[PDB]
Amino acid sequence: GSHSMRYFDTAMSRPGRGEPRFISVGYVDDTQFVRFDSDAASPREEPRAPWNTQIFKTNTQTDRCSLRNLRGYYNQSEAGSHTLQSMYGCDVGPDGRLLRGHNQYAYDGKDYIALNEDLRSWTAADTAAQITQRKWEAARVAEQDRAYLEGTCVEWLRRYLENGKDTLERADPPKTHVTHHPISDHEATLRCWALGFYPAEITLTWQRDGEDQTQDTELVETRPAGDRTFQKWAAVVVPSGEEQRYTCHVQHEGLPKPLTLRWE
Amino acid sequence: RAFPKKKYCL
Amino acid sequence: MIQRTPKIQVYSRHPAENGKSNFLNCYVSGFHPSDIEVDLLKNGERIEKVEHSDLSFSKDWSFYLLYYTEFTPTEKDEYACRVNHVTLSQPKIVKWDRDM
Repeated sequence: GSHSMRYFDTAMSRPGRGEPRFISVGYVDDTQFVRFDSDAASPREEPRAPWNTQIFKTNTQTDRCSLRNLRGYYNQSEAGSHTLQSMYGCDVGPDGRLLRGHNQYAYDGKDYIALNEDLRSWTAADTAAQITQRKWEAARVAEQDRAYLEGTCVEWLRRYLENGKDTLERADPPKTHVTHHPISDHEATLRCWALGFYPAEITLTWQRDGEDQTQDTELVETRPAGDRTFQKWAAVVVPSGEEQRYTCHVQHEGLPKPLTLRWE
Repeated sequence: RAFPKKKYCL
Repeated sequence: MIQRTPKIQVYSRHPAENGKSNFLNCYVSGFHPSDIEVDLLKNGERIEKVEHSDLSFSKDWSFYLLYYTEFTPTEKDEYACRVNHVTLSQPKIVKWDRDM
């Protein structure tokens, strides 16, 4: 299959409660492999999977610099707490070749700046991000980012996948069943369950007489079980007597072929 | 064995 | 700035069987900013030593966390999750229903 390595970094200011917290978590697909938390104090970066502290420590300081600068760019007071988030990493195909790289930032939950897919240019969301853009253009930051994403990222993803091949390259199919719950004399809920799957990407749909029921289906967010696997369900309300007109459809990478399920 | 990226100040 | 209210799901790791050890999960997702208070409750009372995942977020920048504890369901014990966030005027309680 295709795979991704991604770091998700959060920096959050807290005036009057010390310097901003910095946390960086690294994933291969839906598997965490590292955490660095400036508030831990426990041994610096913690492995999170069985398969450079200094860069993480310096990244803490850089993110605090960023937060200072952003407060200024938005004319904000020193009293409020603000959030800077970063995502970066690479996507590779089944042959290990680069599909694309990522390096983007959000401030207070809004997109701020992103490295374009070319790995050479920036997209800035507003006049504040244009300041960052100019600074980064002047210092040739995109060239450094491109070198990391095309080189280090892809190389280390390939090495991790090989070391961790029994887990990272194993897709676990969903276990599936349909439940039935009357709501009244006139109607009942059918709920299609998918349990125990990895990775998290899945498609679960209901059809009625072969027509998609997108508007009428309640689909819960895919959720972690805590054992590496994920869970999801999709529900529809159906007239009593008409249950056999409804089919649940499941697509997942660990399935030899897609499932069609009905009640009983 | 983690290799994070050097960040740059916004 | 933007605030987004948490979505909450309460559920078990494995399919529930009375008298058999399991994990009780409270998954909070879709929220911004990141400060959030989460308690797991057994018959109204806070469970101690609940663990949680490392803060992370989705590609839409909204945060998520999993809170979890060992538990052995019985027919008569009630379980729930209690969540507070800046977007909530009071704590929100979601009961564990083994059919969701």
